[PDB]
Amino acid sequence: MIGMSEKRGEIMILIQNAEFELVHNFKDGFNEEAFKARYSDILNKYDYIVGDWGYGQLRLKGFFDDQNQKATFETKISTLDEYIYEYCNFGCAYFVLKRIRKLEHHHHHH
Repeated sequence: MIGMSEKRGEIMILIQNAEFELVHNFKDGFNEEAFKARYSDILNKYDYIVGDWGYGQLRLKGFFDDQNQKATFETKISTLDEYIYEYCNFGCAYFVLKRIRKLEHHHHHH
């Protein structure tokens, strides 16, 4: 039941055995190598990795589950908007990856 009948995808980023999905991307700020180079194990804690190019230096800042289970916009972080505005304001680039409540990586074990 791993990979629960999933025929849904988009831009899923699997790193350090953690499954992520690119939910929001502006100005094509999503640079994969940059992300995975800026990534850190402690970030897996947050279940949400926000990457902004504010101040030039790419920041990966994690947030906690903002939406309630009854929210259809699972990927929306209401406190995020004000955060981005402080750093990556109009005339900038940023991206948001969401950490999935599972990990489907077919490791052919013996």
